[PDB]
Amino acid sequence: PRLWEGQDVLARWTDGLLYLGTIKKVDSAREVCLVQFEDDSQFLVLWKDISPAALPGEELLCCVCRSETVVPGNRLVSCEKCRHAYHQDCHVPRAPAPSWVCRQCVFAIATKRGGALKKGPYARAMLGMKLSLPYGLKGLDWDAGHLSNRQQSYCYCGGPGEWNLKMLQCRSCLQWFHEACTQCLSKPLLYGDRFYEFECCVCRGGPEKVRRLQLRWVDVAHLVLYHLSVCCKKKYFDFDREILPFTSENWDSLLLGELSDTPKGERSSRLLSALNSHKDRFISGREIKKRKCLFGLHARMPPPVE
Ligand SMILES: [Zn+2]
Ligand SMILES: [Zn+2]
Ligand SMILES: [Zn+2]
Ligand SMILES: [Zn+2]
Repeated sequence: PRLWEGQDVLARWTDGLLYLGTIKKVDSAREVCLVQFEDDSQFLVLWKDISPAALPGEELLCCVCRSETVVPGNRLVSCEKCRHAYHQDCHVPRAPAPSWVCRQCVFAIATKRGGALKKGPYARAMLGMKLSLPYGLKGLDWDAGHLSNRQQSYCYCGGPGEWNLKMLQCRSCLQWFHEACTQCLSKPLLYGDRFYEFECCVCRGGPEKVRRLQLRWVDVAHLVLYHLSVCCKKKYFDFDREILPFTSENWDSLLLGELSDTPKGERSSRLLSALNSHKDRFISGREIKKRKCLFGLHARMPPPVE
């Protein structure tokens, strides 16, 4: 076929990044593969997110439309890095007529955790690529909350993703974008943090615009508790040894705006009060015969905005 067992490929993960992997099982019906990575973890990966190595004997055929047919207006261009060939019109945006580097390779170089490269040749090149989407946005089918689509197409990259796991939603097109694919963030994203106003490159026709929304103490409590729940894979967290230290030691990264006006000696009481006041959000360890100062979420769900 196109993919076989034991084949080494590049798989795009839900963080928008590429990882080396080996195909273990091929499902031609659902078009997914069981892929094993370097840390011996195994996950299902859609075929659209699997990049096979270019063949030395697959000379000048479009890796997208598979045709060798060439026409004046639409020539074939070979990527300098991955050696895959594209028709000029089978690449988004249009590949220039002939040191060209294709969209995925541009992303593979520029994308970094905490945000992609912000300045440099590859940073400017990715911005150019990010002016367009490699998929039809209006063709996507969303759930009720506009959190996920059945195509599993997100972001500038077109890769998979979970909205709550380091992604930002554009206020204009309502699409979700990977942290690693953005170039506008100064601090790392927390899990489930929607307290942003974000607008993508496509909607602006240029650089992204991002703004931090003002959090309340109940938001801080909920966000930290949710973020730690996901990170640490557990429900209950000690206030004095886990919750408060995370908040205080990482205070600047949390971008809490006006809350920085609160005297540092008071921060503990404000946060703890929020945890004890909203019994509809937070459950105390007392409810299961443990420490009163143990707290958790009733439902491990992100902090609601407003
Ligand atoms: Zn992405
Ligand atoms: Zn083509
Ligand atoms: Zn390439
Ligand atoms: Zn947008």
